[PDB]
Amino acid sequence: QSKAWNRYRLPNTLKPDSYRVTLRPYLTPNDRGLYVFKGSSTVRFTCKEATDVIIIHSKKLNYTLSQGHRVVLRGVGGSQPPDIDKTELVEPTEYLVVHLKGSLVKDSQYEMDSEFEGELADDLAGFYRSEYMEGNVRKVVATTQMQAADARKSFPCFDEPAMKAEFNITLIHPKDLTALSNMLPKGPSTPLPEDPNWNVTEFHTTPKMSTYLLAFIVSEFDYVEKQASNGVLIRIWARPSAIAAGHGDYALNVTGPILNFFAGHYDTPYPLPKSDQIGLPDFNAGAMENWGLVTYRENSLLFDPLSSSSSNKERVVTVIAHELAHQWFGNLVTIEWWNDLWLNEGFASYVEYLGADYAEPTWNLKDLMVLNDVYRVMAVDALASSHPLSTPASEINTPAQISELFDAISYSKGASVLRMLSSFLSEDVFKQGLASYLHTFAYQNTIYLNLWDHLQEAVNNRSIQLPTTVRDIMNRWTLQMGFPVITVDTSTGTLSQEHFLLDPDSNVTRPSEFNYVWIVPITSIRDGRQQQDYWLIDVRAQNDLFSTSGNEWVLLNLNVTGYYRVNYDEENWRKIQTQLQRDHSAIPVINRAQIINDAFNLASAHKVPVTLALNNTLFLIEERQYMPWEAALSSLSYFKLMFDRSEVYGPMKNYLKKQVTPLFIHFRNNTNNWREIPENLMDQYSEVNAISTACSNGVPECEEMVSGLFKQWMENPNNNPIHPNLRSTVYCNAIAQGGEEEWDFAWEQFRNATLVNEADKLRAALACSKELWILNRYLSYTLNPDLIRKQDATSTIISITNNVIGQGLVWDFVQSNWKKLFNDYGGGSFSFSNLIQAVTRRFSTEYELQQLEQFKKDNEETGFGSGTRALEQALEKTKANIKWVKENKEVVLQWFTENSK
Amino acid sequence: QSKAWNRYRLPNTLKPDSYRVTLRPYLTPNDRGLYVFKGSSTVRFTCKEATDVIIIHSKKLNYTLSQGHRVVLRGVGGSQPPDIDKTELVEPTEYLVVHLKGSLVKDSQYEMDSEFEGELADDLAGFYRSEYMEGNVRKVVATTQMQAADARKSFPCFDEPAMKAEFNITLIHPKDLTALSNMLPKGPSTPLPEDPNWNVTEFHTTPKMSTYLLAFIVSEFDYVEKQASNGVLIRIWARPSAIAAGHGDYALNVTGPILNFFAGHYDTPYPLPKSDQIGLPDFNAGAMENWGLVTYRENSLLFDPLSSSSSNKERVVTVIAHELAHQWFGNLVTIEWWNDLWLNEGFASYVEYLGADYAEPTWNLKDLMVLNDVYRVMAVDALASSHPLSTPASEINTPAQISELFDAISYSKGASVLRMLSSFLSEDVFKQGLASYLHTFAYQNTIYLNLWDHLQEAVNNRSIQLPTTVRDIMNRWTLQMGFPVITVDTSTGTLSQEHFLLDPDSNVTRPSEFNYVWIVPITSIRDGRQQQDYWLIDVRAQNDLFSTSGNEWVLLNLNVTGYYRVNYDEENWRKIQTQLQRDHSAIPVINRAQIINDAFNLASAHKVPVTLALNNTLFLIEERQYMPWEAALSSLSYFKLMFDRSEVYGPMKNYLKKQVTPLFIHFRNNTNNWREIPENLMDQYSEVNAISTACSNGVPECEEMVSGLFKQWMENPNNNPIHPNLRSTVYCNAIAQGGEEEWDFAWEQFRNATLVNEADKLRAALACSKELWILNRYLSYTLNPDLIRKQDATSTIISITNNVIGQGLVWDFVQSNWKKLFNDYGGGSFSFSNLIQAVTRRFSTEYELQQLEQFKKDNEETGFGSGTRALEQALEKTKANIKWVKENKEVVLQWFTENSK
Ligand SMILES: *[C@@H]1O[C@H](CO)[C@@H](O[C@@H]2O[C@H](CO)[C@@H](O[C@@H]3O[C@H](CO)[C@@H](O)[C@H](O)[C@@H]3O)[C@H](O)[C@H]2NC(C)=O)[C@H](O)[C@H]1NC(C)=O
Ligand SMILES: *[C@@H]1O[C@H](CO)[C@@H](O[C@@H]2O[C@H](CO)[C@@H](O[C@@H]3O[C@H](CO)[C@@H](O)[C@H](O)[C@@H]3O)[C@H](O)[C@H]2NC(C)=O)[C@H](O)[C@H]1NC(C)=O
Ligand SMILES: *[C@@H]1O[C@H](CO)[C@@H](O[C@@H]2O[C@H](CO)[C@@H](O)[C@H](O)[C@H]2NC(C)=O)[C@H](O)[C@H]1NC(C)=O
Ligand SMILES: *[C@@H]1O[C@H](CO)[C@@H](O[C@@H]2O[C@H](CO)[C@@H](O)[C@H](O)[C@H]2NC(C)=O)[C@H](O)[C@H]1NC(C)=O
Ligand SMILES: *[C@@H]1O[C@H](CO)[C@@H](O[C@@H]2O[C@H](CO)[C@@H](O)[C@H](O)[C@H]2NC(C)=O)[C@H](O)[C@H]1NC(C)=O
Ligand SMILES: *[C@@H]1O[C@H](CO)[C@@H](O)[C@H](O)[C@H]1NC(C)=O
Ligand SMILES: *[C@@H]1O[C@H](CO)[C@@H](O)[C@H](O)[C@H]1NC(C)=O
Ligand SMILES: *[C@@H]1O[C@H](CO)[C@@H](O)[C@H](O)[C@H]1NC(C)=O
Ligand SMILES: *[C@@H]1O[C@H](CO)[C@@H](O)[C@H](O)[C@H]1NC(C)=O
Ligand SMILES: *[C@@H]1O[C@H](CO)[C@@H](O)[C@H](O)[C@H]1NC(C)=O
Ligand SMILES: *[C@@H]1O[C@H](CO)[C@@H](O)[C@H](O)[C@H]1NC(C)=O
Repeated sequence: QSKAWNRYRLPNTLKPDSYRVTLRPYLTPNDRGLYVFKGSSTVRFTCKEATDVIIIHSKKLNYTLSQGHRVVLRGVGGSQPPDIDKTELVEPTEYLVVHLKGSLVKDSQYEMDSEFEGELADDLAGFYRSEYMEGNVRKVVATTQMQAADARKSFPCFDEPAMKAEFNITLIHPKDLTALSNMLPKGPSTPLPEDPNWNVTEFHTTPKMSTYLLAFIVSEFDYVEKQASNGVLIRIWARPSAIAAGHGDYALNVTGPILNFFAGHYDTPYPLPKSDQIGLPDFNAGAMENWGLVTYRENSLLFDPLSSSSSNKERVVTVIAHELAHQWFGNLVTIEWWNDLWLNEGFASYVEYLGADYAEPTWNLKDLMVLNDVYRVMAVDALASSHPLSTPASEINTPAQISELFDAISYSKGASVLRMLSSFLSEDVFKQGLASYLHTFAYQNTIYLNLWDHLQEAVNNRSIQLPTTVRDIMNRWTLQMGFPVITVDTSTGTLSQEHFLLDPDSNVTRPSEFNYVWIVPITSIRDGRQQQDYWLIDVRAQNDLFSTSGNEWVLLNLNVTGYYRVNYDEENWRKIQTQLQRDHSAIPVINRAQIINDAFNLASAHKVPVTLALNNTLFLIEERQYMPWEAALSSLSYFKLMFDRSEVYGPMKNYLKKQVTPLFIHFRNNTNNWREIPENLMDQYSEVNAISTACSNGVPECEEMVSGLFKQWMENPNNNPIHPNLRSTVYCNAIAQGGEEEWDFAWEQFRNATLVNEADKLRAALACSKELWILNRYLSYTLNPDLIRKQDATSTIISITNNVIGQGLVWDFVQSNWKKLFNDYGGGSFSFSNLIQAVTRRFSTEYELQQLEQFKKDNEETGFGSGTRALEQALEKTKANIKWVKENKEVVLQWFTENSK
Repeated sequence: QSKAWNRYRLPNTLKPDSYRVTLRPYLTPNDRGLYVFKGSSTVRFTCKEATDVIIIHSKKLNYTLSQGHRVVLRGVGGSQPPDIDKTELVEPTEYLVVHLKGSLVKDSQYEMDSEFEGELADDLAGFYRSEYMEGNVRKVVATTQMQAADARKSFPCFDEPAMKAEFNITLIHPKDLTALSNMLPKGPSTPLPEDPNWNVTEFHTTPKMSTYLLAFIVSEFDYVEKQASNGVLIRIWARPSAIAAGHGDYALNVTGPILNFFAGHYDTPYPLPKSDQIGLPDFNAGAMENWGLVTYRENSLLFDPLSSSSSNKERVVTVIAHELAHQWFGNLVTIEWWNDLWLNEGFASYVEYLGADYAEPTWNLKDLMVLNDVYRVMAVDALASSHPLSTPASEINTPAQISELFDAISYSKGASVLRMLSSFLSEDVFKQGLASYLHTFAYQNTIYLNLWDHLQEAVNNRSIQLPTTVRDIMNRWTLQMGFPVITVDTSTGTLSQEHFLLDPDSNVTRPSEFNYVWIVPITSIRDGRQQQDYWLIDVRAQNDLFSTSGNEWVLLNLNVTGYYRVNYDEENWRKIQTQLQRDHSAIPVINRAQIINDAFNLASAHKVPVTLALNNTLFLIEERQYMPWEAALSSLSYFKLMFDRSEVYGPMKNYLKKQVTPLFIHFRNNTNNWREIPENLMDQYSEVNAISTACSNGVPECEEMVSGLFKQWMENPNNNPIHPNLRSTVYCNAIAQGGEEEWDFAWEQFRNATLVNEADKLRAALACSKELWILNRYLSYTLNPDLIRKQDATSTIISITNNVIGQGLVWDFVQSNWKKLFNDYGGGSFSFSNLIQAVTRRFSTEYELQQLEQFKKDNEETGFGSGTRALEQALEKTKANIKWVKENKEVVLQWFTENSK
């Protein structure tokens, strides 16, 4: 509306300079059984424009009336404050509005004093609490998660990323609990005069930083410390039982070297004297990059060599690299507004791989970046209801809209765009431009224009030849949604580009200033030999680099560097298939995965027959590398979802049973009857994939093997005969093939689980049961925070709807209890989006579409929040599915039968 | 409305005397691929009241215009009929309306001739077609189903049970195809003058009989003939393959003696020269009682000693007895209108047991009457949406309502009421009154008052002392809904009665003139000794017969002869339980089944605790008789329906696994490791129940046993080692435990089955699969007439909704395609009533109730037809289930646990 307090965007009238925040958490429930933290705040601000009102962010904060009002106002340096008329708390916009009897003076400094109290709830937002068990005693830890808009919950502030200020933090805690914040404590802790049982810890002044990178923790966690080569002291904090077991050894091994590697790589030293990585039992997101105090989930930080798998090790190292990369991209240089979220996340989501590559040079995770980032986002970027990488700031106001931006789009598409940009700009020029950008905008806010300008300066300095300026090349990739599909006519060597859409009849409603045309850098190979690069500027082009004679074949997007899909004519497709059947090693592994994924996704978008996509998997019977198998399984996951409840699931499983039986058998010889694991990480991943694929599709040998392993474990509960890498999948199969007794054993083991990794494995496996009543009981369990933690609630439900039997249960449960689910659990976090996506991803029928439409209509008043666009996407996808199966069911079935023999 | 042709009931102005029907079926498709029949019929009728219009029944008939009109009127005995003004066909009331320019003369005879064409469709209604395969040759049979209001489909007629007439049937059939009707042919056949390839068979004039009993069958079936003792030729007709293998020998053995027994018992000789019993490949109901030509479903008549089970044999003898009893009750004496349908079906259901007991004296089938008739109908009779035994004639107008009356109420409650009547009148007086009633109203319609008058005459003649007249005693049971529950206070001996309702809240909209007060004949036993009979004519009474001192216990309703429930004080219930623990044999077997069933139904009525009802099943660990085990399993079926998708199913099965494990073991010793069967039928049934209960609740030895038997059959498809009594349970359990291979093998045997009994066993078993896609494929098959016959469609779907996995499947299928089912199978061979009852019996949540209400709201315009009232009942039951589960779930779950160990 016209009123200032009714607008979600903060007025640019006042600019904060420094805050003083004192916080006193109570870790013992009061007379009402409520955990309450009381605090005092003092915020100093400069008055840029004359105004009669002060608007600051305040969420769920009860203010103690002092001097007759909620807030006290004072001047600085002779400035006089006008008398306060009134104070009001506006819930819809979450704002503390202080109406004054006069007007402030321009270019003057004032201080604003507040006394407040709030709830130390278990919502994993703002200043919250996390509970764990030591022996038979409860322990409560007060921690923070101010991501997006939660800093307003802890204390009154100008909660916007562009409002940078220096914070003076003070924590009043129990005498026996250590207090941790962004900076090192200033002096030693002193007892509170009111009660000697309370300690007062005052920390140093933090540098110019945004309000969402603050962290206040009080806990008895212990730490393992080591001094990095760049003079930064790295400490790993966790529960005493976890640290005493050495679970933080790997994190301490990898944290320091990665930080020093980033500092040397970008020539920008880490400006903080210390870095504390602390694992929290309860944590919403994967991790948070608070400056100086990086908080993790316990599964992403702690690693037990005897019980954690190689996938857990990769997860730990990649998350550590991601959070340490956010130190430069997100903390030193922050976004002007969330709409440019890809500047932070995306950047980290790229360079995390670099960090991992330094920590584990023998793993080659940069190859896995293609499957984890590019083809992950390409699934949702092909929808007509997607959003550009840099949405205009006008469309993104509410906290829920801000939360939705944390989707696969930002992270994965930013990582893929930066990967393509570094590929065509070389790593040297890219990192030189990034270093110049980092030095120029330290402790400041940025937009994509500044990044393009600095990259253009680096290009000019290094004399790099590009068709146009960097800004014009990258505006095609940043300012419009989607990616181009590239059709190659090898008869004439003609290139055509067009906007790729999963549903050709879908109506794109978002206009693009470039009319959905991209300047595409093209890398091609001919008969396995690399060719000279090309630049597709126009809609259609002709060149002899893409013309074939005789048996020559050409492949575009070598190693999948560019962010685009590639389609060929039937001649070149047949040549590629012949090459694959003859000697598939002549094509790069990444290119084989690209071929499989691209064929399947083109078939889903009606560009090529589905028969071609299924034909491209006929060479898997002699393929041993992890990447093509993983790409094929991910592509066939769509078929599994589409036909798991139809007559096609019979032959299709058989077809898979034909393709995977050799690989399985091979690993039986390679692993020496499953007592050893392969040395290479790729081989371990492929072995797990082979076991799972052969074992879900009905190869009797794996069923007997997993049953024997689980019964052997059940005989000796303390000694686990299953190797950690093989644990998860075996568990799942052993619960699917077993009965009530196996489920009860697994549940009892999960209750006693001491490591979060084993607990997660068992929780994921418990949803694999094939009994309806067991699934119903499990679904009832997921809503009980005593049994299953709230952070793991929605995820668990997802596993339940991954089971074919539990799909209907989860859909009915969601339809019945959406009103309740919205209030808690997902709400406006980043989970609801996932639950909606997972529960509606099997819809292929007009009846299911009508059910989804009724679900949307019935919950208009309650709203969807962060799950809005995903729901929209679901609807679109459902329509596509209805048009797909009806067109492609029968033939697909036929094909599977013809190849099931 | 005011228009006569808009009223469903026929006018009383015209009364038919005789019909002459000539029918010519075309058993090959015409130029339009349609099976048609051409007919011509004349009707002689008397004009009781002067009318200017002739309203007759006509359905799906195309009339050739003769003399410018659809029909031609001629005078009889000098009468001069007025000329035809116009002829119209009103579809909603199915009337051919002939308007005349004048008015007919009162007490005058006229003749109406018509030539018509109809379709020989496969709807199993009217004149329809049944197709089978002999080798590779397709054979088509023209048969009839004229029950209810389907006699108008074949030829125009005054289609009402009160409009009796004499029929002259002529059938024009092919040269080599035999023709059969109600009467013997009137001389030998003659070739058709038009085409010598057609024969014209004219039959003798049928006696005064209702229109819905006509049968016209053209087929090449073969027969086995035998002359009964009463000089009536019994001929069993079936397909050549069935007769050649002697599948009709048992029917020949039992049919003649049962007819002779009925004739001797009721002193009324069979008034027709021959009785034909013909088995048809396609038939809606179990059988139909057409006078002289009794049509049966292949399973209700054919019996193979090698492959069929004793249950199949019992069905054959019973169905035969049911139809042979219908001959006296329904053909000789007919109901005035469908609202009094219990005079036909109730009497037939009661006398079928007498006939079967005569044919098979050692089976003791009469006891099963308690389980199959009384306790089956009490469940639907304890509802607020029930209907009385004798519904007012004004409430039954449309054909749909008539079909709805063919429900559990008419059949089973009539059987139970006549059982009580024979109980307190003694069999001698009962059969004397029945003989008088048959003699007086031969070839005439009747109402219940005539039956009461003749029974009162018999009572007065035999000097039987009753509290009041038979009319007043029996109008309580006939004209008002429901049954009473008698509460007994044994400390003082007080008896009270009240209208039994499963839901105390349920409101009874329909009023009762007697205010739901019954005159109850009560029989009691004290410590196993019979006491004097008592008559409860008031709501509350006191008598020392029902007062106990010390450990004395009293049971009411000995051998459940009366149609009422019994409740006791907690003391007497404990005394009964203690007896059952000490020596269960001291209580009669039927009374033990009564105890279990009444306790469970009172617990469901919130009159006694659920723990009591569950306690009464504790003695089953030492119970070997069939009736208590069957009653307990039937009662626990409701618990299984309520809790099979919840946490309670876990313990419940275990408790059953505890109870049935000894019995199963016992039979293993009795049957010598399952190579033999017990001599007694009841013991055979109990063995089947023990095997099924052990395998269903996860008793291992049963699982390995059934798996091994089915695997052995799989090795040798020709040699089936499973005994016919065990085949159904073995097939279902093996398909449940097995996988795709077992289901595929079973399907092949089903599509290559020769005996209907084997096909039914396999069709029932195929729905026991636990895989979702297999269930979807089977559900898709059920709608294909080529794979599963239409007559078996609904039942098969019901089987799928009996599977716990398939419940949501069938619910979604019904919700999506109600219109398709109510159109393609609309008003045809689809039993919507049974389908709704089966699909909606698991509903116990508010979300499911809302879904049911939305289902009702969506299809109001299309209507539910004969499944209307059942739908209402479902709704009522659904709400009652919600309350029962909410209050009993916790106590029930605990009880099972504390008794599962
Ligand atoms: C949070 O801490 C910062 C850093 O201590 C505070 O800024 C400091 O505020 C004090 C206020 O007295 C300043 O002291 C002044 O120094 C000038 C020096 O010329 C002197 O003329 C004045 O009389 C006065 O003593 C101090 O300079 C300033 N900065 C530093 C580096 O200490 C800030 O006010 C705190 N924010 C709060 C309380 O919200
Ligand atoms: C219909 O009734 C007839 C006669 O009541 C049944 O025929 C009888 O069948 C039994 C069983 O096969 C025969 O017993 C056998 O007799 C032979 C000697 O002939 C003996 O070697 C066998 O060990 C056995 O005891 C009985 O003789 C036979 N009677 C006649 C007159 O044929 C027939 O089985 C019934 N059909 C049914 C039940 O479907
Ligand atoms: C809470 O405050 C007390 C009192 O200051 C701290 O106890 C002192 O810890 C220092 C650590 O070097 C010792 O030298 C002193 O002797 C201790 N006692 C006193 C009276 O000073 C205590 O460590 C604080 N707890 C924290 C920081 O968690
Ligand atoms: C962290 O790094 C240290 C040193 O690189 C690792 O310690 C080595 O572990 C290997 C394997 O157990 C031994 O063979 C070496 O002798 C160890 N070296 C020293 C100096 O102790 C340690 O295992 C690493 N922690 C991890 C990977 O969790
Ligand atoms: C159709 O009618 C003809 C004529 O009556 C039947 O043919 C006679 O059949 C009898 C046996 O039923 C023979 O003894 C005669 O010699 C036949 N004569 C003639 C003139 O055909 C014929 O059998 C009938 N077909 C039936 C009843 O299916
Ligand atoms: C703040 O006040 C509201 C309303 O009085 C109350 O519901 C809430 O519990 C208070 N907050 C705390 C932390 O007590
Ligand atoms: C797939 O391969 C088969 C041979 O296995 C071939 O006949 C068919 O044409 C191929 N389909 C396409 C689309 O190339
Ligand atoms: C719980 O798990 C722990 C694992 O450390 C084990 O030592 C303990 O015996 C378990 N207790 C029970 C009751 O299962
Ligand atoms: C009767 O007439 C209607 C309308 O012409 C036609 O659709 C139907 O097929 C006819 N029935 C027969 C058996 O000829
Ligand atoms: C019953 O009627 C029969 C038939 O006439 C008669 O013989 C008999 O005496 C009657 N019984 C009486 C009147 O008690
Ligand atoms: C059922 O039996 C248990 C003991 O087996 C007893 O405690 C309970 O009271 C009984 N139920 C009733 C209703 O008496």
